[PDB]
Amino acid sequence: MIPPINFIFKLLQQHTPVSIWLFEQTDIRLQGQIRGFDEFMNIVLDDAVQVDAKNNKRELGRILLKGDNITLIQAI
RNA sequence: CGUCAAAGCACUUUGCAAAAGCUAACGUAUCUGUUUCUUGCCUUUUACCAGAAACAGCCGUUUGUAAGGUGUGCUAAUUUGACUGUAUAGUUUUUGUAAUCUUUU
Repeated sequence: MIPPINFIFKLLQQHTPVSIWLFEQTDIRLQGQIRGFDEFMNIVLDDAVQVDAKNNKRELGRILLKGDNITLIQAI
């Protein structure tokens, strides 16, 4: 079987593009490649992009998120 | 170990009460006597032989309680009880996703 942090470890090596959803905000989402992370589920995204229901793709740069705000992490 | 409560504390002397509550050594010990019966050895009764049942004494044991004694402390020490006793800002409770607005009855 596949534990959750070992699954995220694969997303670092493969450098796969991953879109991230927020806690109490469906209107907003994010994108980017995963460089690194930690035990508390904080993430360092590279070439991250802010997306909406309108599809308003707005660029950001290399950012960091708090683990308290995530909900879904999905491949491609 | 920690908290709280009570109390002097440890050691000791007497007094006074108790000690099958659901089959169990108040004493991992153990002796004498009385009465009533049964058998022994016997004729003087006592003194005795060795079984029973029913009562008694004696040598001891434990507990609670009361007053004391010695040594120590009453600017402390010790005992005794009681307790829902631990420390976590990063995902399942105590360091917040909250804040704010509007319509309906």
